[PDB]
Amino acid sequence: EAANEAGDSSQDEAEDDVKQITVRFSRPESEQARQRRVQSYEFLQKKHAEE
Amino acid sequence: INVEIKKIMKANEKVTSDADPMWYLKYLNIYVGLPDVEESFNVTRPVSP
Amino acid sequence: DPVEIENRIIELCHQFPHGITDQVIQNEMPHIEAQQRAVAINRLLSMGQLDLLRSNTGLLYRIKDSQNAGKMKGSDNQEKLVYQIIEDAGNKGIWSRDIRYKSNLPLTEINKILKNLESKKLIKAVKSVAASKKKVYMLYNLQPDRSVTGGAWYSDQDFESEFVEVLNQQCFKFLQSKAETARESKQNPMIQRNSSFASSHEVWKYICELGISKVELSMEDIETILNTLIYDGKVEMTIIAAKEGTVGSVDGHMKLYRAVNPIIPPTGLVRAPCGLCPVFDDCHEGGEISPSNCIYMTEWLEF
Ligand code: SF4
Repeated sequence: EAANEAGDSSQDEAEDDVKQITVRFSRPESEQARQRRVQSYEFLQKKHAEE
Repeated sequence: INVEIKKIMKANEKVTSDADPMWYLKYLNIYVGLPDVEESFNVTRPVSP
Repeated sequence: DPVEIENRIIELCHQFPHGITDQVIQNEMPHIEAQQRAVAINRLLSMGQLDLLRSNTGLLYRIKDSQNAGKMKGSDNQEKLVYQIIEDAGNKGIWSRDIRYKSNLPLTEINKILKNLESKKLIKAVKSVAASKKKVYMLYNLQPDRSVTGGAWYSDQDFESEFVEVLNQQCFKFLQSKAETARESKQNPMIQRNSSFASSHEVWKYICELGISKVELSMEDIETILNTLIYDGKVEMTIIAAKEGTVGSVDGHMKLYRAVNPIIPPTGLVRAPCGLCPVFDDCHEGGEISPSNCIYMTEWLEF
């Protein structure tokens, strides 16, 4: 679907979509939010996949 | 007053604020004591029902 | 030894502050396979000493800004972990409240960081003219954007109503004189209309020659002034097709302004006190507000 959206036109001009530097703050996460992240399913799945 | 109060105090034994870390208020042990009356100036006194 | 690879990559980044591609690293160190270089770059990014950029030429690895230091008292960690979004904001600036909320730090720590950064000339605090609530912090090297601060009309966070009024009056007088000259020429209707027309560049150069104020007024400023005049119902603008000329502002288009008289004189409703009455809704035959004992009509008939 993404490829179709891109090929909506026959010839696609060179897009000036340079990746601006969107480096986000490594904000200090609250202990509650950190525990929520640790208890999240994605974190457990990634930890299992690390092996 | 002898068991459940201690468990409730232990559940909230530590309370701290997000700003200015390394600051905390830790509860150690809670007591109820005997019935008293605050009539006297800054002094307690046994009072009957 | 991957430590030597990381050290060499850091040295190469030091040599090129703008960043280095994988081809440069391969040319500088050809005896190392691509997998080892990839692992080294992954470790460098994990430990937080490199940043990745996606340019039209590919990927660039740049050393993180650590040499540029304004707040060395304490730890450079918070220094850079504030300067990061300070730079990200850049021209548009950012209020102290937003910096605090993005840093998740108390007010005292961020205040200290900002003061120490201002001490060594890394950030400048300018008053937000749009909403004068707090001072936004920007990079000292970047030019302040006109929208968030500054402007030809705003002077010290104060709108100059007198300045815009004088500009409008002078532009209207110039356009009226031009239209009068065009009408008096009476050479040909088309020539008359073309002469009564005034291009934005012409009126801009005229205002510049007048020199009412010291601040430099760009062409778009005079264009906005003429648009405001049009909104006043006193002038008319037309977009003609012209490829290139002394203006060269818009591609193939030129805006010509001319003083035009109103459509109709004041109507009859406004000539009666009833049409300009602010308590017209409460009008009633028998009551406190009655046309018989009206003060507006009384003063209007007495005058
Ligand atoms: S107060 Fe008199 S003049 Fe004013 S709107 Fe009423 S009737 Fe008309």
